[PDB]
Amino acid sequence: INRLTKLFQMVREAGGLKQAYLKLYRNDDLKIGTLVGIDKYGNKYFENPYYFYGRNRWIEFAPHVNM
Amino acid sequence: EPKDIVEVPKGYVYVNNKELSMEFADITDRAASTMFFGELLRGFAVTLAHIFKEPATINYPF
Amino acid sequence: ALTPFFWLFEEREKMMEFYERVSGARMHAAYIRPGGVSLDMPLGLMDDIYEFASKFAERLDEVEDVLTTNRIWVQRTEDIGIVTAEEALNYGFSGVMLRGSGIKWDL
Amino acid sequence: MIMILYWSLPMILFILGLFCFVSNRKHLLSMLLSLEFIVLMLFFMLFIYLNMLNYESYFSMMFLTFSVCEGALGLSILVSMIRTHGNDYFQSFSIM
Amino acid sequence: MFYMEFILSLIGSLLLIICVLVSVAFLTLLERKVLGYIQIRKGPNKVGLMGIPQPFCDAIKLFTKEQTYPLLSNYLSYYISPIFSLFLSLFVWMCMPFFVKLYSFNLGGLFFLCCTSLGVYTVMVAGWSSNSNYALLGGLRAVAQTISYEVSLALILLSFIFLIGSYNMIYFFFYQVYMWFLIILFPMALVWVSISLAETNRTPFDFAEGESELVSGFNVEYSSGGFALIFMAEYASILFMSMLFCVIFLGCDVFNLLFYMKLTFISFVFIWVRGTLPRFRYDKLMYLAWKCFLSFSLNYLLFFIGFKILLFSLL
Amino acid sequence: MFSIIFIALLILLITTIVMFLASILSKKALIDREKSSPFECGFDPKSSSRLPFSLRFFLITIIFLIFDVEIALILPMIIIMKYSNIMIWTITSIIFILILLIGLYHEWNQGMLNWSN
Amino acid sequence: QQTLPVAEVAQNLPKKGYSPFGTKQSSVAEWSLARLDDLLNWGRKGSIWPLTFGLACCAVEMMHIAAPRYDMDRYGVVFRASPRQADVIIVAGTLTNKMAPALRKVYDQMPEPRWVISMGSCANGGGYYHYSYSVVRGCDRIIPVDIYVPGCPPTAEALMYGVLQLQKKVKRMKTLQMWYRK
Amino acid sequence: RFLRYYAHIWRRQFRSMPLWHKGEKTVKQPVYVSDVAQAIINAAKDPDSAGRIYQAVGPKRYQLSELVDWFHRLMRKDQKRWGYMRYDMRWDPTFLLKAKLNSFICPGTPIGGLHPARIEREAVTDKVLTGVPTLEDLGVTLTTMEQQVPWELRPYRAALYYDAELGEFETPSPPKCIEARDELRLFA
Amino acid sequence: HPAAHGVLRLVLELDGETVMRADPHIGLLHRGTEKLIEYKTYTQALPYFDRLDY
Amino acid sequence: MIQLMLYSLIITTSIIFLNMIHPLALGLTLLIQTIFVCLLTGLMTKSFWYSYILFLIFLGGMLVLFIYVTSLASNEMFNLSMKLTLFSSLILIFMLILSFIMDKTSSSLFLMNNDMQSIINMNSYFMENSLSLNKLYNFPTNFITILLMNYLLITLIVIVKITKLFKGPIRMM
Ligand SMILES: COC1=C(OC)C(=O)C(C/C=C(\C)CC/C=C(\C)CC/C=C(\C)CC/C=C(\C)CC/C=C(\C)CC/C=C(/C)CC/C=C(\C)CC/C=C(\C)CCC=C(C)C)=C(C)C1=O
Ligand code: SF4
Repeated sequence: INRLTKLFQMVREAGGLKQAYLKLYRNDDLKIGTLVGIDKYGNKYFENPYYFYGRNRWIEFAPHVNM
Repeated sequence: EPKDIVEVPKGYVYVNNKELSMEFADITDRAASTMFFGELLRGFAVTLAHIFKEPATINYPF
Repeated sequence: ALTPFFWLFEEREKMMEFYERVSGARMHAAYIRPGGVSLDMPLGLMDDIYEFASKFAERLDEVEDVLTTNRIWVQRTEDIGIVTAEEALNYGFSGVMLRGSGIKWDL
Repeated sequence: MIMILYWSLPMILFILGLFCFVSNRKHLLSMLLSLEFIVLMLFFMLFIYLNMLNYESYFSMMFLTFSVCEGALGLSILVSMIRTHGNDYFQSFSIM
Repeated sequence: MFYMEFILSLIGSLLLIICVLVSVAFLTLLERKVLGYIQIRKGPNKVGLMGIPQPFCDAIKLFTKEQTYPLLSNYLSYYISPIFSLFLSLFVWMCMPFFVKLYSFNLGGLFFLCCTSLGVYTVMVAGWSSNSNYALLGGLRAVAQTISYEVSLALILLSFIFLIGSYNMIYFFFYQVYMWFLIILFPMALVWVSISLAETNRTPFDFAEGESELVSGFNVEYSSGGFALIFMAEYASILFMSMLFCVIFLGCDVFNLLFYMKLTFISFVFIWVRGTLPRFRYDKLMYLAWKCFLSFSLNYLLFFIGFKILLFSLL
Repeated sequence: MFSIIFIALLILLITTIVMFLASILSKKALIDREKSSPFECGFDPKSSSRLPFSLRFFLITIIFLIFDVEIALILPMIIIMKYSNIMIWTITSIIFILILLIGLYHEWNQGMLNWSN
Repeated sequence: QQTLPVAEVAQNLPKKGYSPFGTKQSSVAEWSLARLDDLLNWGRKGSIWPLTFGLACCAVEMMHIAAPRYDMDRYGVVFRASPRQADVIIVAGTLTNKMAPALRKVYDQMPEPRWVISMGSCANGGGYYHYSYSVVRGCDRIIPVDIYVPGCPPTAEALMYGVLQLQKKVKRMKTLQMWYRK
Repeated sequence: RFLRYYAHIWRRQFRSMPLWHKGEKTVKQPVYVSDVAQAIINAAKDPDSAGRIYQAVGPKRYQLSELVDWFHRLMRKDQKRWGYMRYDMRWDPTFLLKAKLNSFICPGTPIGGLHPARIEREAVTDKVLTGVPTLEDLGVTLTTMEQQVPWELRPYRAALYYDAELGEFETPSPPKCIEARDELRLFA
Repeated sequence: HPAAHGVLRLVLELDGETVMRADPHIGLLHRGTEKLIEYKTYTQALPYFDRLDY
Repeated sequence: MIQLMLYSLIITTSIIFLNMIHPLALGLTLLIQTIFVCLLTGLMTKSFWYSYILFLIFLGGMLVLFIYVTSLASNEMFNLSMKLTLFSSLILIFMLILSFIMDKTSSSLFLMNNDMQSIINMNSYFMENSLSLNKLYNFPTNFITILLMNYLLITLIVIVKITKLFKGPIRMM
């Protein structure tokens, strides 16, 4: 009923539909989270208590890996 | 409620003990479900209800 | 039937977190030992054991609705494999097989 | 001739049906197989003749009803065959 | 002119053939997603983008995988049975009513009855040709299915036919213009779905496959090429039989868009049921068809013979 | 018809091409004496599949042949209701369906519909 | 052990690309085969069908991989019964001598290309019963093994990580590109 | 590519077997592969065997016509029922076309092992030189064809779906080797 | 067979589909557990029982 | 035109049918022919209603005899007859050649198709099978249908009495 407002937001931090699509194509999901930190190798760690326990904390792999 | 075929002692629970009533009020109730798939109907409501839940899958390895 | 397998193995997955949280292995805990268990429960486990139990009645009801009163389920089970009580005792039967046929026995 | 240009083919097919019904095959079922082969050809001719009439093809149903019953009865006798001889081979029957 | 007319008929069949062949690929995905959501799972979500290209990603494998040449099988029969299984699945679509004519098909309702019966031989021959114990049990488990549903199927079709006046499927549109026969025929709709499941050999009537009773039923001895066509031929049956439910009970507005929203929904119902009911017992089905359905169906022929007679007097 | 036959052949050709592609597109490896052995849960088979498979629904199997041939006589009903005498059509049709039901219930009560036991 | 690149060093590295063969093929024919070789691998990679072997108490954790928590099916992995349609075999449990001829046959009946996964210590090297008088000391004695998943039982994620290793192993096959050189 | 090259569908012509001269002027000494492998390893364990030539031949010599007859008896593909018959390959030119077509069409490997190079192998009769050591010098004990071949061809047998009763297929007669003197007469 | 749980070997005697005799061939999972225990200290033998009735 | 080719095929399949020995070989031959005869009959008629019925009726008989073939004659053998394949293929092409060079206005059957009827025939503008199947359910011929009913029901009593279900299953002992 109002998930589109969330959906548009995910695009904005994603960087437009072009970067949103590549995110969806890579992580298989679009999620809102706060950047907890960044490791030495570039992986970015996110957290959002909104989601349930297992999916609460997730990681973005470094861009250069790519698959 | 119907009666129990076997009286139950203390600290024991029976699974198939209640007998089947023979009043028309009940036979028709059993007949209606047996005749319009009534038992299976609620089975279909339950399964459809699970469509509207967040699935419990985790997006491994992320 | 397929769904009861998945609706229950979701709860089974939660339960084997308690095995994993006390013993360190999801299966084959090797926790009970002759002198008693090998470690104390972690602080705050029992709250999560309660949390699982408080919700487990609902999970079992939903499977019950789809299975217990199902007309097909009864036909696939009713009067299949009858074990008369006097037969069971002679056979070394035990557990539900013994109590399935009306014997009041539970160690 | 008219009979040769129009009715020869079904008749030649019919006699070939009979020659199946008499040839030496071990299993009784070989007779039943060839039985409804002939019936199939009888239908074909009967359907030629019924169509020379403008509206009389309804009798095809009458014929088909008797076709199945002789096949159905033919199959029942085979069942009774098995539960006295144990097998349906022709050579298993007393030659008389 | 006339020479041109039949060219269009070719195009329609080819267009309908490729479209049905494509849809059964995407139906299989839909089956996995929906059946993955009734179960609290997520379903195929990784391959390609959000899982949509999954069924194509499987069609690659089943064709780059070697044929199996069973040692004890009559190879020619074992090799051909997949062809006719798929052919009979596609061929029965030529009778699906179009107001933009594709094939006239007066007596189209019968043409359904002939074609669906043929689908049993392909299972039957494949099982016997494979020459494996399980395959043979699968085949003879499939034949016993026909002995059950076949007779009751015709009678139930006859009841619907009495309502419309002819065996031409087009008339279903005109009579379902104000309302839907689902209302008048609610128990038959419920019964008809039940028989429809037997036609396509689905849970709770999954005996030809017989998964977990026979290892894989009559498919147990098939592999890359043959098994694929057996699979596609299976889901083409679901898609058609789902459509045949939409033309009988749900309006039959083939040119409207909603008719295809309806068609997929009945396809969902077929998956929905597979995730609800356990399989019947091999004998309980045959008893069900003869003890209950056959007696049930005959009872309403009287009800509709009287109703048509009564209605005939008024009109 | 003649339109349908042509498309019937055209489809059969198309489906035939599909495996003829599969037979070539399929990976090819040397066939082993065990690869082509039958599948019977990994243990060699005791019994050929071509042994006599006993039958228990034989009686129903025969009754199936009959009941169909009465489907040949009910199907024409609708087509000839506008054109027939209503008494003759009504009477005959009913005593057609009553005969069928009576036959069915008679055997059902005699227990023939039950399988061999 | 080769350690991962640092961020700043990795901050320059080009994007990896999907194909493990790169787009550096000299000729058109080679390049087309390379791309065509990806199409095969993409196919086989996507839909890996285990056989539902499930011998011993690894088998239980082989059910929870299909459970909703981890959902093998998300990756295109679909359990199947007949070895003809099955593509991969997950030998999970203790392969005793009485079983050994049965596994060999079931594996043989599987059509190529077939990959084997060894689950748990029992199937890896005989595990806890390594010295028993009636245990085959590891399934690699009987059938070739393509991935070894250690554990006892392996965690559900551990097996999932194993399956993804098999996808990557499939992804880099050179079935066509090596025909050209042959 | 020897017991399969003669059991394959391509090699036949609907039931037949085009053999050069009907195979009656070809004499062969096939050796079981395991015996050859044993020879290679035994030669590897010994240094005395270095720098020498060894001939790996079976214990018996057979005419190519005699062998192929025996296979088709083992394979239950007898002429009486199955319809097996031997051409003379020189008479039918269709066969040579099949190989020439077969070689061209297939990119990876010829089907049924059939291609003109393989044909010439079949025609040439084995010429075991005198005085060159044989595997018996290496200690290998050669297996006869009668020992092994009847088990090689079990999965190629015809009408293998039958479930024959015991005795319904009679044991085939063994092949007749060719004596050394007979080879002189056979070759004039 | 999937229902057999990968261990059981029922050598059924099928008269059609009805079973006349069932021979549960067992031992496909015999791992001589009870002979290994005779060689192991009591503590070392505790894990063996996690495996029984797994 | 295909009518002649249908003549050739029905002849061809009949020649081989005389030479089948294996029951399933007979069945496959018969099943193929049931298609052609069904097709051919509808050519020379105002409708294909009877081809549908005939096809449906025989398919019922096709399944049942497989069930008994698979129980009685399960273990039997095939033999490809190179004499037969050449002979049928030889005549088949020979027959197909004639149908191309035939005066196929002469070979067509005189039975009046629906289109072969005149335009004035008022009775040809009704439903496809109205009149033809009509008097199957009108006085006096209706009683024949009624007579079948007892005949079919009385048959249904014959099979159970011949069969004697209670004394066991059927096996090829
Ligand atoms: C663990 O417990 C459990 C069990 O116990 C063992 C179970 O059994 C089960 C059992 C599960 C089930 C029965 C689920 C249902 C699934 C099955 C029965 C089988 C599995 C397979 C699927 C779901 C995949 C579906 C699709 C298929 C099998 C293939 C069908 C054929 C298809 C899709 C082809 C369609 C044809 C087309 C022309 C489409 C368009 C084009 C293509 C495909 C062409 C592809 C590519 C090319 C031509 C290349 C061209 C390239 C160039 C020109 C360069 C579960 C879930 C379980 O949890
Ligand atoms: S490896 Fe461990 S978990 Fe797996 S079967 Fe063996 S004892 Fe059980």
